[PDB]
Amino acid sequence: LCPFGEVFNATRFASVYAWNRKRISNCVADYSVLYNSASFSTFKCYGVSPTKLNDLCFTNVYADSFVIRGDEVRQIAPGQTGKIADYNYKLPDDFTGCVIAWNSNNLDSKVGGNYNYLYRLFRKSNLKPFERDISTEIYQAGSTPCNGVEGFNCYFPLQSYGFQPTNGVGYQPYRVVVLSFELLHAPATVCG
Amino acid sequence: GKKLLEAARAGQDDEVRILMANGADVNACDPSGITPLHLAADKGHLEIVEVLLKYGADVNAMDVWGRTPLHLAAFTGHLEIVEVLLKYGADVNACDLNGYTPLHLAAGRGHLEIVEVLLKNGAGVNAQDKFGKTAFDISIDNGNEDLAEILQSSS
Repeated sequence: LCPFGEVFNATRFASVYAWNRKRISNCVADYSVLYNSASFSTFKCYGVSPTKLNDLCFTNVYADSFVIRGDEVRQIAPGQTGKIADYNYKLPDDFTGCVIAWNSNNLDSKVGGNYNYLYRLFRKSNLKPFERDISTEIYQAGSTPCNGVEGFNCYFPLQSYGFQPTNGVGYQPYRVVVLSFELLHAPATVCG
Repeated sequence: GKKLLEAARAGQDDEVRILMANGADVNACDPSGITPLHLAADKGHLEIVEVLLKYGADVNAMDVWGRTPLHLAAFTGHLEIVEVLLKYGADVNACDLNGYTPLHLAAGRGHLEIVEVLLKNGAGVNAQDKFGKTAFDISIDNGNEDLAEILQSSS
């Protein structure tokens, strides 16, 4: 009784650095639609066996969704290091949720490249588990103030991608969604 | 590993030799990809520069930005480190993410002597950056009167 279509069959999506924070409750979720989706190939699901998660139903249905490059989809895994996992998006360890990723090159591709998506490169702090830290301030490598005007080593925050029609499948960006399920001390859970 | 990088920063010539005689990797780098040839060039430790290249230091090493130690030497204003790297076979046409050549870097800070050193090994006078500006175009903006003459003479 909740719109999983508008998060699955949508057309406007966020990026790695600004993944959408969504909370959904008070409905029923058709878990079986994934097993017969006929379009999912990377159902590397975690935390609970696909067959066990069917009957159970709880709160904290936190959902995440963004895009990622092709060959680096494996970096999305709890307790596993990676370029995004170490600098762009931490995964809360012991993650008792489930993830879905698939290839959708038919719509997220244009001639000449798609220079809209970006990702960060460096930071001072560390990626705490389940943290999104959007920022625009530029870090520094020297005491010289790069105050807005262009400079040598003032750590320009993000760099874009290129999604050309001739790009290979392995380099083609895959759409990824993330689901988590656990409980809070408050009783009377809401099923799905 | 970690010892060799910080030793290159501190300018410890003797500490360089003890660790390098231990079989340490000559092309080790930090998470940012900074090889210790970068550190020796940036800090201006001429003695460390000579020692590393003797046993096969990566003269074309690049960081996450693609920076070369020649770029650091050119921008800092180090005289004899630049030439010895060119003697070892340093590349001159490499462009970073911004596309700045080592010739461009000397133009910004007015390092006159570095300009001819790279030019003697074949530095491109008409090189473009990401903005399309040249080292000659750097001179007119920064008000360096003399530096524009050398590039124009070689134009």
